Amino acid sequence: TTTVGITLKDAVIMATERRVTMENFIMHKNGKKLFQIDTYTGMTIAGLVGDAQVLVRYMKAELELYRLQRRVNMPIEAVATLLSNMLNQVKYMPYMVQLLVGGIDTAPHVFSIDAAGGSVEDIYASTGSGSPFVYGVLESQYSEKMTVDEGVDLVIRAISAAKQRDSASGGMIDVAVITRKDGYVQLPTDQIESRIRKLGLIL
Amino acid sequence: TTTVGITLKDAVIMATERRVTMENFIMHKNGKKLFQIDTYTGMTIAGLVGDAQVLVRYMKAELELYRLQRRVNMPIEAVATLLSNMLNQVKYMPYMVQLLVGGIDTAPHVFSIDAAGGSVEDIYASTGSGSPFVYGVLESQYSEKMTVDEGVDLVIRAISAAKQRDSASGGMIDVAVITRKDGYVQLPTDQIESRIRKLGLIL
Amino acid sequence: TTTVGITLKDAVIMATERRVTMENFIMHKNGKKLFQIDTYTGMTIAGLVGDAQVLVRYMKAELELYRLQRRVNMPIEAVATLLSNMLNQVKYMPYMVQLLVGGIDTAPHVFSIDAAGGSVEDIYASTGSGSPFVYGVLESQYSEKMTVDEGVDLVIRAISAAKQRDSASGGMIDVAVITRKDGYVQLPTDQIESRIRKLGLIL
Amino acid sequence: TTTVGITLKDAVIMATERRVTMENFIMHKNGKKLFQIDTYTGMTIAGLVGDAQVLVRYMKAELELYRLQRRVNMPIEAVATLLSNMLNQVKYMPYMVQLLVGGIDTAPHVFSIDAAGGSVEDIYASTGSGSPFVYGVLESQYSEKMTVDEGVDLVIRAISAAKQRDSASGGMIDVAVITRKDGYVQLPTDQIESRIRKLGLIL
Amino acid sequence: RAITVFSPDGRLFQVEYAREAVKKGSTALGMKFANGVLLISDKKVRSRLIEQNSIEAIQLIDDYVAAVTSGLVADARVLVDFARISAQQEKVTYGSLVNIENLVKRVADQMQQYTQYGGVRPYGVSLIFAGIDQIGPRLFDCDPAGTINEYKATAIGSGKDAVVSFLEREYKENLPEKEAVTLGIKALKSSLEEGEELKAPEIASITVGNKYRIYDQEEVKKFL
Amino acid sequence: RAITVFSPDGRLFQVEYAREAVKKGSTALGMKFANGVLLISDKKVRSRLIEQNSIEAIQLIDDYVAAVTSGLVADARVLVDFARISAQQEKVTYGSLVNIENLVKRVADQMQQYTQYGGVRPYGVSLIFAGIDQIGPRLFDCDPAGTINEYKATAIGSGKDAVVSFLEREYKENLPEKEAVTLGIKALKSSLEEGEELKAPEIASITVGNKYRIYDQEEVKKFL
Amino acid sequence: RAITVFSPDGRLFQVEYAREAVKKGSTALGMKFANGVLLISDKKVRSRLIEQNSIEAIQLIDDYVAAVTSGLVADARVLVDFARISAQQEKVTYGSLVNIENLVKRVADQMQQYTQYGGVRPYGVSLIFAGIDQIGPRLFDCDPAGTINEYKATAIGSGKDAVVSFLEREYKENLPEKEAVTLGIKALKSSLEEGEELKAPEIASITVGNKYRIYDQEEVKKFL
Amino acid sequence: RAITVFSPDGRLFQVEYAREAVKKGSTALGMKFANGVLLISDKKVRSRLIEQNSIEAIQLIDDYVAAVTSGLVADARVLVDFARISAQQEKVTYGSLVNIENLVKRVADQMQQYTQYGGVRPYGVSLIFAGIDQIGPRLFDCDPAGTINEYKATAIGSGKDAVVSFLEREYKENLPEKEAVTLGIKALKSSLEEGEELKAPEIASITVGNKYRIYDQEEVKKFL
Amino acid sequence: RAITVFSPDGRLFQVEYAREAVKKGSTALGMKFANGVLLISDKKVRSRLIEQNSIEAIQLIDDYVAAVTSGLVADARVLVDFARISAQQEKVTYGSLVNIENLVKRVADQMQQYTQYGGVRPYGVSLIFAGIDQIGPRLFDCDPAGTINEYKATAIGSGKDAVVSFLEREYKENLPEKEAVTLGIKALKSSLEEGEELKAPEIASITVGNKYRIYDQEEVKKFL
Repeated sequence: TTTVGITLKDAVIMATERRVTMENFIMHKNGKKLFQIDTYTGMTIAGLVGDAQVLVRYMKAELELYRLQRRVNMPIEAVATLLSNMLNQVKYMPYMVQLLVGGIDTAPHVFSIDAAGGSVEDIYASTGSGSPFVYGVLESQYSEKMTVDEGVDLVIRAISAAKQRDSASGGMIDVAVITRKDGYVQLPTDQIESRIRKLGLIL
Repeated sequence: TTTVGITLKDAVIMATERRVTMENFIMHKNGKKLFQIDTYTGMTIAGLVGDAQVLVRYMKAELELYRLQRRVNMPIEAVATLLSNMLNQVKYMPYMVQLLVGGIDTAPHVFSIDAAGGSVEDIYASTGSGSPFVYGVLESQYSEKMTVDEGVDLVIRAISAAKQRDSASGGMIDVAVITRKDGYVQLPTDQIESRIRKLGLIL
Repeated sequence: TTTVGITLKDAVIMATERRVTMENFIMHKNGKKLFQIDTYTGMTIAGLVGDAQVLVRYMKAELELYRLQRRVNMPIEAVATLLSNMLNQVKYMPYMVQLLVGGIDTAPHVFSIDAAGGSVEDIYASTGSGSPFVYGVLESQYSEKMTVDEGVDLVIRAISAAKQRDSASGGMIDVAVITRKDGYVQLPTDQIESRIRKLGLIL
Repeated sequence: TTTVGITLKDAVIMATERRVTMENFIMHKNGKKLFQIDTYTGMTIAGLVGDAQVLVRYMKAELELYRLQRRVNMPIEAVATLLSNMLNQVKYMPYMVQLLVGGIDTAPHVFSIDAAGGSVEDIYASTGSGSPFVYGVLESQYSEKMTVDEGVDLVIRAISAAKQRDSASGGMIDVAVITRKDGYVQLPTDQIESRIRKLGLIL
Repeated sequence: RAITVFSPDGRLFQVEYAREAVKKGSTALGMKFANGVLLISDKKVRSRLIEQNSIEAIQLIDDYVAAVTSGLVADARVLVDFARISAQQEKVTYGSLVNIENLVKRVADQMQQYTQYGGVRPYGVSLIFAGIDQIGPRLFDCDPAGTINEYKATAIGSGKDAVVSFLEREYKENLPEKEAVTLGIKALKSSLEEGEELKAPEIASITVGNKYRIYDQEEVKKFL
Repeated sequence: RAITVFSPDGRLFQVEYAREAVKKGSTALGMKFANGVLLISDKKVRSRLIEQNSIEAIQLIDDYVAAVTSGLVADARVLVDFARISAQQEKVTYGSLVNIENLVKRVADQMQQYTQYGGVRPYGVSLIFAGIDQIGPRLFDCDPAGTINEYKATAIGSGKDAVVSFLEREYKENLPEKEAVTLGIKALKSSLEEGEELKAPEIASITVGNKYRIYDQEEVKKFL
Repeated sequence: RAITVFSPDGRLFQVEYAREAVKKGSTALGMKFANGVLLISDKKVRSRLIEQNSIEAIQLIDDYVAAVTSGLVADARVLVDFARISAQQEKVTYGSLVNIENLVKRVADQMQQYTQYGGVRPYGVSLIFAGIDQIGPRLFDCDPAGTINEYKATAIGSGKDAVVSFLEREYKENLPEKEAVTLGIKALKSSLEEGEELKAPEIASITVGNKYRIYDQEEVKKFL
Repeated sequence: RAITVFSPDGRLFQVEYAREAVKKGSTALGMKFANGVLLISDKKVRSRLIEQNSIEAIQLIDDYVAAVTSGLVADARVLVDFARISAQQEKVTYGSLVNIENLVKRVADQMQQYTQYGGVRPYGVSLIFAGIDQIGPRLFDCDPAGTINEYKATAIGSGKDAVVSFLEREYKENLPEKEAVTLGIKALKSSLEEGEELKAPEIASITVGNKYRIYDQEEVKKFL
Repeated sequence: RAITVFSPDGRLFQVEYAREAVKKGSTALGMKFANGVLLISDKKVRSRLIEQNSIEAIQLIDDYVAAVTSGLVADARVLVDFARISAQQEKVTYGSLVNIENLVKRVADQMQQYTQYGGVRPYGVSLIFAGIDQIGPRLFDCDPAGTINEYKATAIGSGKDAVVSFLEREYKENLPEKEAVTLGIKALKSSLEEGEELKAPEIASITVGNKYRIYDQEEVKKFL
């Protein structure tokens, strides 16, 4: 699997592949690894499937209860701290997962959490099997002076490189841009195919 | 063992073989791996026999209690989420099983659940020992523009390929089509033998 | 060890050998592996001796309490479901046993239960060390159009083949026929020796 | 990773690198390993990331509750004793971490705590992967007659030697000087780059 | 005198006081017919703001056991939910609901417990259970002490005694379903026609072999 | 005075009040004969709506111990189920029900506990147990305090004293089964023929060696 | 008489005394309209020092269930938080809040418990729940005993009876949202205009499909 | 009448009796100003042997929440320590104290519990909490039942009503800190100048962004 | 009125009754001097058979905290042992006894608990704690409710009020140790010289920096 999250000027772009295996034997050509966790923040999944879906259900529940009790959204540092305490309260019956939670509160953030619950900020991050490839291309091409369109083009080029050079990733890429103005908006597959055919990555 | 579940236009077809072993030593030439779990949804079994029959008893009980308390059937996403939470509350004394639950509520669904409780949707799925063969033929012949008759013919051709090319599967195939109009109807063995003799798979 | 259970027209015949070892070293030339579990159903034993005798005591107790509380006998599906739930509530301090419970309620049944609690019906079944031999002869000679006498002759021929071709089995065969009319009747050893001397299996 | 803590005349200087890996695969070029734990004392981290961040959260909480209940800061011997009892109450589900807590109460201190909770004082200490290098240069150049500027120059020369000769360390060095007069002050990155360019360590 | 302890002569005053609490409830009744059993609750929808059909006093315990209750409605709902999960326990354990008498006995043991112990009041609720099992059609009553009795026809509620008098006179054992629900409605009428109105009641039936069928609003008015 | 604590002179008032609660029940009795023992409960089927034969007050504890009860019927059913599972415990542990006296003693200890502690009332129920063991035919009584006594013939219920007077006069120790059930019915008659009716009673017997036999409706009317 | 035990005739005195405690509260009401449901609490901001808008009596349980309460405000806040975490439990377990009736039933079971046991007083609070589920718009009431009833329109508080009389006369079932909140305000007026003032009330609505919308201060004065 | 159970009409007598216990305490008050909030406790140092400044009734819960209490001083200290460790729990779990309303709500739930259960008296203590969070300046009250209300300015203690009358007349919402503490002292004066003395009071303030500042002895006498 | 529940007006009657129990005890007092603090208990050795010096009412809690008690002597010994093991807990956890105020607060929380709950009477004992910490010399009082107050000089016992009046008049803050113990003995005299005898009292002191010193029999008679 592969995930990618990019913080740029006033936005954060998170995208995944959709191919779930669950065996060697790729089994599901259209999974779901990009989850909206709250009205201004999302979460991506790069580990064991069942444990991570339990994590997504729990975090949706806790952040919705939070927004209800306090009439305001949770900050990104708070949700990563919560997620880290959850993963680190049990590490000897552990969750084998690599979580990546991004979102915007007053400034965009994308935080990475390992299986031991080490929350750490970075301006771009990636997790999964085909992760060093997208770290390579994001080390070579990413600039923090990008727009949203250049950012999502960079993200699609990244996940296309990971799909070309890795067995575990693959399938149709899905991308969601979360910004403060329009909120959390997941791009439809027509615009994603449009950017794939425009950037010369289709085969 | 082998299972198969296909979602098509307004129906879902699930079929299994019937041969249970329980040893190397095939022991029961007529088992039962296709279970009706509720009046519009069914469940198929591809793991350790005892654990899976306990799972079928529990899910029959919980969905019947649900339909009684709420006067409506359970959705398919809810039953897969319930089944995933059940399998993932205990994974260090784990259930070694691969469940596949299909059914129709307002749109047909067939969901796959591994031993760790990773629920994931797909338009056709299969589990068991002789599963890659039916994934091969369903990759080559399946179209979503089929009727019910072309669908059940595809399913019988699939399980016939798996019976021909695998030791663990075998025995008389049993098929059940669940649709919204006529509900859950399991085909009698006479029609199954009729389709076997018609499609040129009998030997 | 070896057990055998046959469902025929309106009866079920269950027979065992009687040789218990408990070591390599055959130690008891006359054990007891065929137990009447209720006034119309019986149970046979093919595993570790102590655990299985505890199982027989518990099932005698539970079915007698059942018949007392409800003034009717328990069905065979219910006793196999009960026995499966008992063996599967504890499988990590497990019972190493292969149970086979037969009986008649409104139709004859003989159900097989493995060590993991996978209850499954079959029209004839066998468990134990010398079990594939009696599966061979019951695959070659059994017809469902038999009487009771042809059935018990088939059973004695089966267990005689298993005694001839296996070390763990042996000793004097004991047989019990359970039918709805005369109930559960265990044949005396004189009739068993008579059938052995008649069928030409004595040596 | 590498940490360094130096006690000199009336001050204590603690500095770390900022590179977190979390894999082999250096992943975060700007982490955070130097934490202010109270208004006159700080803590440095050289172990597993998640466990150590949990430790930092707990010690911030306990020392803030302490300062609130007693209207005075905690001594350094007390915070190391507390931290040692915390790490040694659980050592068979242990924390794999090497903590180093420095600070000033009436005299400067820097205490080292291993994973088993052995608190021990020293006038300079270091933990982490690239720790023997900074012990080498602090054995060769450190004198207790230094000022604050000579001390922070020594610290930057140390961590520069560790960044040059070790894979696990690296990234931008961050330094904090804690003294009784001005309290806990972390140097801005401009002064750190100024000292790097002045001492002839930039490349 | 003020908790479940015995009387100066052999009475449990709280369990009595619970029986007069279930005398203050809404009437309901049930009866066996030739091959099944019916339950008719009076439903007296008082205001027009009540969502008439969505309040249900005939509640299902399983697809093959139903129950109608009378008394304190909160204790009713809690006890009916206990009966539901107990039926589910027997489905998990034995594979099927072989005896409906076991199901009424476990619920009645639950009521006997709070009849027995201090620090808790008795369940002020009475129920009747109906359905077929392997034995056949059964109709049970349940009492604030946990007393069960098996009937061919019984009542509960404010019109306990008047309905039971009519049933005591005019009940015929083997009866087709149509004439059965007619006799039941005449019973419910004679008692409840003291407010000079009945209403449309609610009524469910089973014939042995089939599942459950609760009538709709239109069908009951034909027999009304 | 109002919970199980002692009197001004040596009385447990609640356990008394339970004994007058079991005096308010239905009468039943039992007696040994030459090679077994019988239990006859009066069954006074009051209404015609009660499912006459399906209500049973002679209930089986094991295929070789039976019990008939009197008093509060809910406490009766709970205690009889405790006796059933205790007999099953002894079957699991020792292999057979060697002594029926052990079975009455464990049940009586269960009754002594709620005689002993506060926060619970005593069991307001009395029972008699009957059956053969390795020792032979035994007939026991059980009292709201947990007192047990062994009889050749005993009674319980509303007709305690009248029946015990007739048994005190007219009992013969070794007696064939037919004349035994005749003597028992004459006992039940003389007491219960104050409402100038008896009815068909219910009656079970064992002869040592055989299992249990409860009569049917037709056989008891021959001795009636 | 002084804890939840039964009356000399069939009454739970403490649960009554809780109902008169919720009669002493602030009035609130709710009603279904054509495709949703509204809740209007009177908010009578007494002093000028109270932070008018930040005190909220219409509180959200989920993005698809809201609640307005009346009675003891502390028991109100605790029970509403229990409802919140129970809705979250159903989101974790089943994936969605399929029935709002299950949500009111679990809360009402929680209230029945402290109606049932000794050593605890009943919850002296009454609530109404509103929202859409898969079934559609639902509006529930909740009573100190744990009694639930489903309405098309209901009230709670000091103006229980006056508001319910106006609703009993003037309610129309299918109604556009604007005329619905107008009818609700007229209801709240007729009762609460005995202190010859109403104020700006607080009011929330849902139409099926959308999430929750609580009005602001300016919008409610247009309908006032 | 003598434990937390309900009244003949809707009153919790013990929670009342706790409110008159907190009426017998020392007065204190608090108010928001333009960009922060202040708390002034009267401190009436009675004897000269009391270590004047070391007794503190304005106590810190966190560097961004403070509290001043009134009533039974022992229950005060225990409850304030509970608030301290609860704030620390939220710092451990979420990383920061995002809402001070959550902090007052957990403490008030703790007070509601001993309002709810038997075998424990209510907390006879009242508190006001003050501080800034992400939302801004907040000032809360807390009541022996667990009732919370949010104010711009409030009081507590023996001079509850007199101070609240002065605040009700003379409070201005947006106010510089100097004139704010002057208005607060005039409030504390008008009430407590019935013993014809005030003393130096104790007073703390926050402006949003900064940490906590408790005055010293010299600074408060300038505003006195 | 007879357990820790509230009064008709704001009083805890049992905690009062405990305060009059500690008024019935033996008097003791303590005071700070220039660089330490002293505790003087009256010891009135009544009979000649009491082992005069071995009975000690000034007991050590740590080498840097001492305590003298008054009231019920059994509750005194149990509470003083709790204070000892709590000081030892803080030595194990933090390495040193940094605050003596924390030590009096934990003991006072222990007393507040049995002030708070039912099923236990309050601790009928009062104590004063003395010693130096990092902050300096501290002298605390402890009250049957768990109330603590910090003094420069305080008393406890039968001569509470008379001694506190003398201290209220004649205490000087900074005082050498000799004149301090002289002033303390004059205080103890003026009160206890109503039986026209004092005796040799027992008295301990600390100056900041040193450990504990309890006088011997000979030294106290020089100041007597």
